[PDB]
Formats: sequence, structure tokens, C-alpha cells
Amino acid sequence: MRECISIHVGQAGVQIGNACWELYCLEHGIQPDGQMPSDKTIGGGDDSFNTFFSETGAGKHVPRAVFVDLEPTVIDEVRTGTYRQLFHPEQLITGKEDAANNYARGHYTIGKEIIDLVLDRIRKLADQCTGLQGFLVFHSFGGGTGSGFTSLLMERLSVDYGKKSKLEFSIYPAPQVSTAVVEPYNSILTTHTTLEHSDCAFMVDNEAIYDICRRNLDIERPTYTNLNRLISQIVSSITASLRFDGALNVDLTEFQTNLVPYPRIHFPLATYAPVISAEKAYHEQLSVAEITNACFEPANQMVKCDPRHGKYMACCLLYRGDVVPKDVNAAIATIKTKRSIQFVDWCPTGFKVGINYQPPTVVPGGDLAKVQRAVCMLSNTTAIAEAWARLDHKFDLMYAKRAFVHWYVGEGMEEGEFSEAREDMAALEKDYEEVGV
Amino acid sequence: MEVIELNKCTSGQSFEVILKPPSDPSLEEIQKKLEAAEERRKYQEAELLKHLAE
Amino acid sequence: MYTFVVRDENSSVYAEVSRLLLATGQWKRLRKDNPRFNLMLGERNRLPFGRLGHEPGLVQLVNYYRGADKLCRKASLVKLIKTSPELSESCTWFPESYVIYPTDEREVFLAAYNRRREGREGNVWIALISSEASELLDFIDEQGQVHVIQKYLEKPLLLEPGHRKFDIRSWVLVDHLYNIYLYREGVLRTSSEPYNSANFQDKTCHLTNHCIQKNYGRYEEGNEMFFEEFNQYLMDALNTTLENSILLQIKHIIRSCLMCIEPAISTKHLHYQSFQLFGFDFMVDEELKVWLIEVNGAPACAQKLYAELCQGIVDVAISSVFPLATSIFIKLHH
Amino acid sequence: REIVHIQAGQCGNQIGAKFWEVISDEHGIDPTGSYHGDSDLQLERINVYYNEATGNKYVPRAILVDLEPGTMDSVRSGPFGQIFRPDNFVFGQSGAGNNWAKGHYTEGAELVDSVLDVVRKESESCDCLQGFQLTHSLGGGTGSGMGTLLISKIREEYPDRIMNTFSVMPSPKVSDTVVEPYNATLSVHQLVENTDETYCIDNEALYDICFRTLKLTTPTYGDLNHLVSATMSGVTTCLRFPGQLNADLRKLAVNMVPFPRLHFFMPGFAPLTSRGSQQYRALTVPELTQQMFDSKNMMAACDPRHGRYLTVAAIFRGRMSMKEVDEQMLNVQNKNSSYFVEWIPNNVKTAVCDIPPRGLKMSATFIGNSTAIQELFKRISEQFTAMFRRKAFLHWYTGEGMDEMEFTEAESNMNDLVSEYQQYQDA
Ligand SMILES: Nc1nc2c(ncn2[C@@H]2O[C@H](COP(=O)(O)OP(=O)(O)OP(=O)(O)O)[C@@H](O)[C@H]2O)c(=O)[nH]1
Ligand SMILES: Nc1ncnc2c1ncn2[C@@H]1O[C@H](COP(=O)(O)OP(=O)(O)CP(=O)(O)O)[C@@H](O)[C@H]1O
Ligand SMILES: COc1cc([C@@H]2c3cc4c(cc3[C@@H](O)[C@H]3COC(=O)[C@H]23)OCO4)cc(OC)c1O
Ligand SMILES: Nc1nc2c(ncn2[C@@H]2O[C@H](COP(=O)(O)OP(=O)(O)O)[C@@H](O)[C@H]2O)c(=O)[nH]1
Ligand SMILES: [Ca+2]
Ligand SMILES: [Mg+2]
Ligand SMILES: [Mg+2]
Repeated sequence: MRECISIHVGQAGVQIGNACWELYCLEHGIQPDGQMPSDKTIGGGDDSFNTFFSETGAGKHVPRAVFVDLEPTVIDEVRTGTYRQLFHPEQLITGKEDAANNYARGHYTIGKEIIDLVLDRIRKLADQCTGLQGFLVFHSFGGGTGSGFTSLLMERLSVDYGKKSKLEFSIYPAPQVSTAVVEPYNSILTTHTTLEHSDCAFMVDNEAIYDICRRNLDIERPTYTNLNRLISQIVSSITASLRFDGALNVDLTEFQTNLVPYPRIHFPLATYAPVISAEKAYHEQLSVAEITNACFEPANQMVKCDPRHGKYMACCLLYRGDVVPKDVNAAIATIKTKRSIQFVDWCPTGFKVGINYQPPTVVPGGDLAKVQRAVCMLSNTTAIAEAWARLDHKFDLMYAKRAFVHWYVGEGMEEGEFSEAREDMAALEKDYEEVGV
Repeated sequence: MEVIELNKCTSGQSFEVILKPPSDPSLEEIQKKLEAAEERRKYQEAELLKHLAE
Repeated sequence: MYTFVVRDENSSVYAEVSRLLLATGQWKRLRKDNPRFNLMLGERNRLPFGRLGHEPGLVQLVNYYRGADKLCRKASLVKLIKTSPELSESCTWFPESYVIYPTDEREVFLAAYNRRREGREGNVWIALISSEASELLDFIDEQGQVHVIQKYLEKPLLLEPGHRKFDIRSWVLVDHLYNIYLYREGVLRTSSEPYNSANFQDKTCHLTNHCIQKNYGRYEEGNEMFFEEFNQYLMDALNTTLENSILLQIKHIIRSCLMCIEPAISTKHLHYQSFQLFGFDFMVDEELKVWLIEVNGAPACAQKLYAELCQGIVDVAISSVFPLATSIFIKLHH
Repeated sequence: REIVHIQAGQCGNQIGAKFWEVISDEHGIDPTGSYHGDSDLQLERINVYYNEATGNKYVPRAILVDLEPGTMDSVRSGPFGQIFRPDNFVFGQSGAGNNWAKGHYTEGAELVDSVLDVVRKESESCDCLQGFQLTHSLGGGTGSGMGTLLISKIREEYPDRIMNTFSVMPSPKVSDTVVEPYNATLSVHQLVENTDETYCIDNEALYDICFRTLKLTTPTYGDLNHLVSATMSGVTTCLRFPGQLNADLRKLAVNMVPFPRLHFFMPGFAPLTSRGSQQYRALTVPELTQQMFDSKNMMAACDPRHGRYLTVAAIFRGRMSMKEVDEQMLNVQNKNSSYFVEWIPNNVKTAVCDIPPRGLKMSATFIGNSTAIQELFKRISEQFTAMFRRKAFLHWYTGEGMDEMEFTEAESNMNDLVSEYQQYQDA
């Protein structure tokens, strides 16, 4: 058994972390006080769920996770939340003042006065690991903390944990739920600095999650709660292989192996189905073929784009519930003859499939209905680059006039880093082009 | 068509299906970047307090 | 009050469309780089489809289908027909063609060139037009770009009086629901100089482009015969109609080509929607058998038909999505 | 994140006292300083403006300043006069006689250190001071002269704290003296340099609204302040209450100010109402949106169609369909996209608060960084030049040690500020 440490940075990271670890507890039958009855190895053990939970002699199961935010507001609700007993104080780090939606303020200014503390609190978890795999880092692109401090952290982890992998769960900015006009700056800036320090990053466009919550859950105005409880289901699907018995994606290295042939291009597109409303009176349960066919519908993707006009480098299907290989292969065969699925010439056209007979757990009183079978497709398609194009365009519009640049320069950053980051993004868009067309 | 690497267990099972075959900076440098930016902040604040002194 | 933008100034068709829209007093034109638009009359190259459908509170529409270049490029059209079971190699309305790269399927082309020579039948091809394979391969490598070799229809239908060659242009509109609308008015781009069977060097009676011809304007105005006259000629000279002898095949080829690529370009469940005007070029042999020549993704219209067609586009492609405060199209059902 | 309030001069103290009167009611605080509300939404972020004492007494973190005791005595005998910490009353006796030089160089310099001692005392109590907000006029002597002096000295001692200001602009329509253009031009020169955020509260606008819209035949300073306290309550809403987004004075500056000097905002409000006269009909969301963007609702006498919006922040107060708010706000931008700069994507952000202001079921406050604001400064510049070309009334200033060159510099910098706003109107 090898351990995984989850790091939640900024508001988005923390609040999503709350959604995930809440869901994790329900899936593993762990109670808010950290007690797990089904665990007969009291005080320890090397089970699959121990990848995410360490154990105390008192029989408490605590998340191998750290929460960090340059503002105490959000994490303070974790300290007093329902799962307050779950974490211990040393896991919840808070600053005095936030990065004010400023990458440079979160990275250079305030980042410098707390980075050593965080790494120390992280080192305290790593010391409790027998064989640390790596880290799962949850954050946002738009936030000053989520963008600024994350990149700095990712840089140091590559120094202190050179042999360890590092996966990302990043929130791509969307105007429907924006918190700043300069989020495009923070997004480009953090991507550039983090790119070489990330092995596999799962982007989630809030725009995509927002419309899914409106279209399928009939929520007129999705709250962060509505967005997070849905994202947590996706994260759960991706991390289930690390928390349960299986042979597919059993460790972090296998993510890069199965989804990331080219290092820089490490942004797999996620597609989840089905999303059904809890207060939907009458629902006809969907079949393996129906849910699998929905994995190729752009309306179900974590990022809105068109895989048809791109090329696949890899593709994983992660089922949960009543599913058997026979029905899966039958579904794939049908879909292949109906949809456009082009793989790059230097990759085999196929699908790595993972099934967990336990259907997807739902938060009691949540917005999601229980289903008999669900699926999450992780496809590394060059079509995701449309998101970079969108973002880089918004970046170019503002930077041409050097708007808002003075706020960053005032924090000790150089105006050159803007162009340096944008150039790296220009190279990234090209790498996607060469592979895609 | 071709199903391979079938691995079954109690929790579930996994496999692979093929339809068609194919055809870092150091700690020194980091501390240097953070301190360099801190100097620029100090210089800016000094110019301000010098301007305010006038 | 809807809004739109223009990013293709050279578009004679949509220059008229933008004019008609403003004339309704319910459409407001914006600058090129204004993202807050309902409609986009995009450019021909590097159209940013990636930035469409990401504006909250805006239903966005564009006058182009992403991936439709696979049908509107000669090298792509051949590949599309040969690799698509729906069309297949056995399809009878497309001339025998091959893709050739300069120094690919060159070896395959010569295998068929032998049957024509070792059969003593018609063996003339086109990229220039020649009966010698060596003269053609030497021409492609001397140009630079990728060219397509295609069987030349040595026995074309010839208009009388004149003994003239011609090609038919059909304007098709595909809306956001992928309804295929054939414009009832087509046009014959005719040659004024009589077709010469022996001398292929003279490319003025072999090629029927409106630019090359411009005996221009001897028989009809501007080397353009419309359907009413051509229909009358067929009745008088061949005892048949345009509908029967030709138009059925045209409606079949058009319906076939677009149904083929529908799953690859359809914007049914997308975040943005697409429509597009196409220009199909057809060729008719002496046995009244229609052949597909090529498809134009950015077609121009005939002067007489601009007013009616452009108005038509607004009605079924634009106003259908953005309604305001008998039909000139033939719906090819499927 | 505590905010330290300062109010200087006659105008500054009268709008400042009215401000605390209004929001105290919104937070359920009585003149005694005791809480008597019904919602916990009132106390969740009340620390931003109020200090807490034993027995759960809430004291404004405000500092009252003036060079004459006249106006401050009226405050202390006013409705919520007793709520203010009596030690925060710092005043002189000589006044400033509507002279910028007196407030900035001679009379005010003699009192400024006393004020900064109170500022320091409050600041040291703050868990994490985010900045200061100042209320004052620019046409007078104290609030205009000494106010800008305080700002300069506050920046010196707290250079990494935000400086916000509610600056009342002078107008001949509502004039005390003829030297108001001088005092204003001198003050704007300071505000361009030493503030991150300035709400331009133009008296010309406040008069036109009372006269034209509210049909008040002869408006008073009381009528003008009903509009000010309504605007001040509105813009500070997302600072005082918890919500989807929670605002602070720094995040405010970052997203509203694309360039450091261009930080002069146009406040707006809807529905426009006069004192006493209650309205029975609540406005529909489409009406709140249309009105708040209308020039007739702007607190700065500027035609927004004569310029382009760099950034916009809107706050809707009351119980309403936040979906409908979203649609209407998006409808405005989509209908009039020409008046929003294209080189700042998504420069309009909206927020909603459940608690409405007193006397209204729902309202909408507007904050716009428009290039049309140049019309305001160009107006002051013309009135300035008309006298300065003859050196009229300049002896009041030169008698206090000032030189003509200092006027020429202030004039030049404001004309620059105008041209800068003009630069991005044609981008
Ligand atoms: N899906 C989702 N997105 C969120 C959530 N919270 C914030 N965001 C997004 O995060 C982006 C801004 O980053 P934040 O996380 O809010 O800011 P931060 O990381 O705390 O950094 P600071 O500026 O220092 O506060 C916005 O675009 C939001 O849409 C959340 O709970 N769920
Ligand atoms: N394989 C063939 N057999 C007989 N004629 C052919 C032919 N290929 C091309 N042509 C003749 O080709 C002339 C010019 O080529 P084509 O029509 O494809 O124009 P481009 O100029 O090639 C397309 P367009 O001008 O419509 O944009 C055709 O209009 C017709 O005169
Ligand atoms: C107390 O005053 C307020 C301040 C803010 C600002 C603000 C202003 C913008 C913008 C984004 C943001 C965003 O980054 C906010 C986060 O928190 C803030 O302070 C910020 O785009 C153009 O104009 C917003 C308010 O409501 C909408 C408000 O009422
Ligand atoms: N809105 C408003 N403006 C005022 C008020 N009192 C004075 N003013 C304006 O401020 C200017 C006079 O400045 P004043 O405040 O009297 O100077 P000070 O007291 O010495 O700082 C004039 O242009 C007035 O229009 C007031 O109560 N409300
Ligand atoms: Ca155990
Ligand atoms: Mg934050
Ligand atoms: Mg006065």
C-alpha cells in the first residue's frame, strides 16, 4: 500500500475538498467523528482506503490531507463544520489576508511568508507514510491564492519530493460564477509556472458544471454547493481506483502512463454521466450503452469543446454500479460506428476500462439521484485546447493595453513574466495543433 | 474486438479493449526569485517614502 | 434587437445578407472583435469555432460548419468518398480519382491507367488535361502543392446550337437543424466556344469557369443559362425535363454527400449552432448521367439570383433561430 | 478586515454622520450602541465598521475631524450623536474659511498630528486593517485641504493599506464661495496620487436630481444628503454583509482600476426618492436595471454615452429573482455593448443582498469607472481657468505661503487626467 496526500489550496480547493472528503466518508462508511466500524484492523493496516486515511490508536480515521488558504474565512467553516473532528488543527492552515485575486500577491508577497510553514505541515504527513506516491492538489485558476500560492507550492514539492508524482484538480474560470476580471491573467500565469511541475491535471470549467446543474438538475441558479457536490462525484470516480481494490490506475504513476503520453499535454478531458435530479419523480434507469454513449456528448463534459475535431491520445472508462465487460464492449462497438473517434497514428485505438460494482454514493439530501450505473470517461483529446485558446484570447485583449498589470508589478513581479507565460501558452497551443491536425 | 488484461476481484473488474492498432529549478533559484521580487517591492516603497519626504 | 458581426469583407453573398439584416431595423452590426454577438459571418480561414457558445445570455450562430472542409477540398473529397462506406469506392456519380503528392496512391493510379490503355478505351485525365500519365506527373511535381488526378469525361452532353460544354451549379443551404434546402434556381455556366474532342491543349472549351470565358455572351447573357431555358431545351431537343433527366440525380448526390458527414459536423447538441451555404458543381454526360465535380464551401451567387437567395438565407437559416416581431427551397428529406 | 472611517469638515461630517445613522439602522444598532435586530446576517461582518465593547456594545470605528467645533457639535447632539467614541472627536477653533491652503499648510498642519494619534489608536486594535475610508468635500478648506493632508500622511504611515474616499464635488448650482474650483483642483491633484478609490459625488448631479426628477422646487443640503447616504449605504453593502461574494477595499481596487490614476468612480442609485415621500409600488427588476444605468440616476453630472465603461459593479438589494437580475444585466451589456470596452472581457459584475435599505422593498446601487467622468474634471478645469487667467482671489492663498506655480501644477495634472480618460475612450 502506498499513500496519497491531498492538498486543498484557496477557496475553490477547500470548499471542493469539503465536498470530496464528505463523499469519501460515505463511500467508506466513515463517520463524522472518524470512526470506521467495518475496519477490523484497529489503529492501522494497509488496506486500499488507507491510501487516503491514516489511523490512530483510538480507532479514528483521519484524511491524509492539508487545507491552506491565505484567508481564515473559508477554512474556519471546516474547523467548525460537521467534519470538524475528522481533521486535526495542524492540517488546517490559514493566513491573515488573502491574495486579493492577485497572482503576484499570492505567489511572491504573501506566498513567501507561509510557504515554509505549509511544507512543514506537509512533511508531518509524509513522515507518517511508508511509501508516499505523491500529491493531489485542488485549486482554482482565477484566485490569487489558488493561482499564486499553488504554483509556488508545486515548485517546492518538486524539490522536496522529486521522485513523487503530482496530480491537479483545477477549476477553469467562467464569467457565470466569476470573482474577478483578472482571472485570465492568474490562469495563464499559474499554468506556465506549474506546467513542468504537474504530471496530470484535470480541468473543470465552471461553465460546464454550471450548465449541467441547470440543464439536468433543474437548478435555476447553482450555488457553489451545487457545483461542488457534482464535481466531488467526478473526483470520486477518478480517485476510486486509489481507494478501492482494482487493477486499473492503482497508483498515481499509472495516471500519467495511461492518459499522458506527451508530458506537456497532460490535461485529460473528463465526461460524466448520468446526472439525474433527486426530486425528479419518475426516472427510467439508463443502460450501459446509454450512459457510455453520453460520454461523447459535449453537454456532459467538464469542459465544453468538440472532440470530433481533434485526436485522442488515450481514453479510460470508469464505471460504477451494475456493469459487466460484455455490455461495455457491446456499447463501444455500437458507438464506434456512429461517432467520430480519431486516435493519433502513434497510439492504439482502444479503451482501458475499470468497473466497481458498488454504485455511486450520493449525499443524503443532495441534488443527485441514486443510479444503478454511472460512468466517467477520461479522454486525452486535443480538443481541450479550445479552452486554452479562449483563455489566451481574453489574456491578449487585456494585456495589449497593459490593463491591471500595475497591480502585479506592484507586488514585485516583472512585466516580462506576463509575456514569458503567454509565450509558453503559445507553444502549448502549437503542441496541441501538431498532434491534432 | 480484442479484450485483454482481464483482472477480476470482489470489488469489480478491469480490462482493455483494442479496436485497431497504431500506424526543474533548485531551492536556491526559487529563493532567488522570491527575494528578487521582494527587493523590487522595497525599492518601490522607498521611492514612495522618498517622494512623500519631499 | 439582435446583433451580428462581419469578418469576411470579400463575401459578395453575405455582404448582401448583412445589408438585408440592417434593413429590418431589428439587427445591429458590431465591430469585428466584439464577442457579444448573436450571429457571426466568419472568415474563410482560421475561423475561431473554439470561442463560440461561451457567452452567457447569448444564443450564438455562425454561417459555417466546422469540419465541412472535408467536403469542400478536392484532396479531402476523394478521401472522403473512398473511405466512407456510405459513399464507398463503388459509387457511380463520382469520377474515378486519386490523391497524388509531389516528390499517396500513385502506384494505384497507374494500375488503372493500364486497363484504359490495354483496353483501347478513353484514357484522358485532369489535374491540366492530357492523355499521357507522364505529362501529368511532371506537372504536379512542378507546381508544389497537393493535386488530385481525375478521369476526364470525354463524352459530355453538348448544348445546341453551338456544340458547347457546360457545368451546373446548385446552391444548397443547411440550417441549424441540418435540414437540407436546395435552391430551386440553379445556373448553367456554359462554354461559348464549341467543344473540341481532339485538341486538349485549348482549355477554353474544356473549362467552363465564368472567369475564363470572360464568344462571351453570344447565346445567353454572360454564359449563364438558367433552369427555365435549359428545361425548355431538354423538352424540345431530347423530349424530357430537367426534373427527371438530371435534377433527381443532383438531389440524390447532394443528399448523399451531406448525410455522410452529418455526424461529424452536426451542431445538434452543441453549445453553438451552425448553418452554411454550399455550391455543388455537377457535370452531365451525353447519356444524361450526372457526375459530381466538386463542392464549394464559400460559393458566390449569380447576379440575378442574389436578391432572392440572400433573402432566403435570412428566412430559414437566421430568422428561424432569431425570430422577428411559397418557399424558394426544396427540402431534401431524410 | 477592519475599516477605519474618517470624516473631515462641515460636509464630510454631515454626510459621514448621516452614513452611520443609516447603516446603524440596517445593522439594527440603536443610538445607545445596543443591538436589537432579528437577523444574524446583520452581525456576521459588522466588525468591518464597528468595534465591540463589553456588554456587547457596538462603537463605530470612525474619527470625526474639523477645524471648527460648529458642525461637530451638531453631530454630537444629533440622532446617533452619542454612539461615537468621544475621544475620536478631534477639532480646532480657527476654522479654514473655505481655504485649501489653511487646511493643508497652516491651520490644518497644526491639528493633523492629533488626528493621526487617534488613527493609530484605532488601527492598533484592528485584527487586520484593510484600509481607510474618508468623507469630505473638495470645495471647502478643511475637508478639502486638511483631508488631502491626512491622506498623504496616512499613506506615509500605512503605505500598504487602501485609501478610499467619498469626495463631494463643488457646483455653482450649489455654491458657498467662488474659490471652490481652486480648492477642488488642488484636491483632485492629491486624490489622483494618494487614493486607490474615489467615489465622485457631484453636487451638480445631486441638485439636478432633486430639481428635475424628485420635483423639489428648492433643494437643501438635507435633500442632497438623502441621495448621498443612500449611495454610501449601497456601495458599502457588500463590505458590511455576508454573501456569494464578500468584498473588501483591496479586491475592489484590483478589479475596478485598470490603471492606477483612473480610479474615479460614478455612483448611481435606483429608485430615486425624496425624503418623507414613501413609495408603495416596488420596482420590477427590469425597472431597477434600466434606471440605475440612466444618466438621470448618476450621482456624477456626466453623460455615460459620451464615454465608455471600463468596469462596472452592481449590487441589487432585496428579495428578488437573482436569475432575472442576471438576465437583465446581461441584456443591458448585449444591447449597448458599444459603451463597454472590448479589451476588458466581462467587465460587469453583479451581486445580490437579501436585506434591503430602509423604506424600500428593493433597490439597486451602481458603481461605474467610466471615461465619461472626464466631463466632471473638465467642468472644474474651466471654472478654474476662468479665474486663474486673471489670478483672481489668489491672494487668499499666497497669503498662506502658497505660490502660483503650485496652482499651475495642479491644473496641469488634472488636464492630464482628462486626457488619459480620453485616451481609452477611443481605444
Ligand atoms: N466550482 C467552484 N468554483 C469556485 C468555488 N469557489 C471559488 N470558485 C472559483 O474560483 C475562482 C476564484 O478563485 P478563488 O478560489 O475564489 O480565490 P482564492 O483561491 O481563495 O484566492 P484569493 O484571491 O486570495 O481569495 C472563481 O472563478 C470562482 O468561480 C467553489 O466553491 N466551487
Ligand atoms: N473530371 C472532369 N471531367 C470533365 N470536366 C471537368 C472535370 N474536372 C473539371 N472539369 C471541368 O472543370 C472545370 C473547372 O474546374 P472546377 O469547376 O472544379 O473549378 P475550380 O475552379 O476547379 C471549382 P469552382 O470554379 O466552382 O470554385 C469545371 O467547371 C469543368 O469545366
Ligand atoms: C463593496 O463594493 C463592491 C466591490 C466589488 C469588487 C469587483 C468589482 C468589479 C469586477 C469584479 C469584482 C470582484 O473581484 C469582487 C470580489 O470582491 C470585491 O470587492 C470585488 O468587475 C468589474 O467591476 C464588487 C461588488 O459587487 C458586484 C461590490 O458591491
Ligand atoms: N452634499 C453636501 N455638500 C456640502 C455640504 N456642506 C458643504 N458642502 C459642499 O462643500 C463645499 C463647502 O465645503 P465645506 O464642507 O463647508 O468646507 P469645510 O467644512 O471647511 O471642510 C461647497 O461646495 C458645498 O457645496 C453638505 O452638507 N452636503
Ligand atoms: Ca485499519
Ligand atoms: Mg479567497
Ligand atoms: Mg461650509
